[PDB]
Amino acid sequence: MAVQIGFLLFPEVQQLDLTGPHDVLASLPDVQVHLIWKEPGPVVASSGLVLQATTSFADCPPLDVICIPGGTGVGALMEDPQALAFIRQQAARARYVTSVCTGSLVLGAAGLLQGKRATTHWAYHELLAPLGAIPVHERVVRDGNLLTGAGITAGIDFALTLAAELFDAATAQRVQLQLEYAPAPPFNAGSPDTAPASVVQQARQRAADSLHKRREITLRAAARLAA
Amino acid sequence: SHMAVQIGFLLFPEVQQLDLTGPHDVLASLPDVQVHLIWKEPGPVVASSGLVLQATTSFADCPPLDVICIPGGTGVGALMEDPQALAFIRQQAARARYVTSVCTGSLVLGAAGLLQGKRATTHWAYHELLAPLGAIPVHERVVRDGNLLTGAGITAGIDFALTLAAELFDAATAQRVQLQLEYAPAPPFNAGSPDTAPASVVQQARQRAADSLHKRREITLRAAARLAA
Repeated sequence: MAVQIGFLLFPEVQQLDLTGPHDVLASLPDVQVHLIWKEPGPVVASSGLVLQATTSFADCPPLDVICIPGGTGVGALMEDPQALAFIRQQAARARYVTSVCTGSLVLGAAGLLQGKRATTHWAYHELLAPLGAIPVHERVVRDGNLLTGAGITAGIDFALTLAAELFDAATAQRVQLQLEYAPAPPFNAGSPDTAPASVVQQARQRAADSLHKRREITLRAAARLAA
Repeated sequence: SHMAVQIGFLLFPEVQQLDLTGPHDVLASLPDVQVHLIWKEPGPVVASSGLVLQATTSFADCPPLDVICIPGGTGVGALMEDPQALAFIRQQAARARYVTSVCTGSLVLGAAGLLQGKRATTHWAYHELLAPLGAIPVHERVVRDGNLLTGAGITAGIDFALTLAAELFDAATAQRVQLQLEYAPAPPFNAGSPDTAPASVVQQARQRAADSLHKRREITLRAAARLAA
């Protein structure tokens, strides 16, 4: 009866994509949160932070919510047939199929974005259309039972949105207050629309090699879905 | 590298993990930083939600830190009366460039004697406990007093870490990280502060926290008495 929420934990995950939502959702009543990988045990995030998977694919219970985080490690997952098959297995009956940041590229490689409105990190947004999505430039996008959040910190806004859907607005507001989530960022550079042009150029320059490599992975993943 | 800025987080049982992991992912995005997770011995430490984290060094083996940061959580009450942890914090604070905390981590700094006469903040529900530890309580999200920087409740760690990033490096670097994290928040509700949440929600929360507040008040006054002797 407890709501079963599962996050895919993979090598080179961007940990905040997972740990942000995890602390929001684990604050709710009658939930059980799982960290899923091919085997239980340590998984190292892109920053070197060590996390611990609690269950293998096989021991994972049927999930009410599956959530795919993003990170450097998504490129490997986009061409991992075991991971994609596991995601499809769980998406088949989950109440909600969800992701944060570049986790939506993994949903895309699995075939789960075909014809659906979705978002991702601003620097990778161009990769949604070849995976079949209708790209939407909004921070949390819902299409039926699919919810996708934009880049990294959008996971917190995503998780509060999901909390209200699983329970109600009052429950989500109580968690928001406990987390003191009334942000006051010290700069206004969180979006390419508002950041200084010099900052946007530097962020794009740093992402360029990853984007090129992911353009190539994306087109192979799309060609598999087509064939 | 061997010239890296040395950043250390205290990692303790029953920590509120987002107080640590939020700042960690922000600060680990900066050039040539080494981040340590510090406890009495290396190994697994379980956060209040059940998430398992891994301490990388003991108190004894931790190198001199440029930045020390104390997160909060249910486990702070024990830390406020842990002489080994308090001695480590005081030792590192003698030479750190920045002495910092998030949420109820500032109550640990207070128990260590590091808030006497200093402006500081903490989680909204525990803010009254700052004054008995000698602090000047300030109702802002990120409060700076010299080389002391404190953040308010839980998610304030992200705002705190971007503020610290600009001090360690510069505004341009902190803005780049903000953009990489797509940190343009759009909360679905407006209940993140007791001033804006529905009154029914604020009351429910105070109702829930009352027992913890009364227990932490007694710990706080015991810790204050040790500073006075």
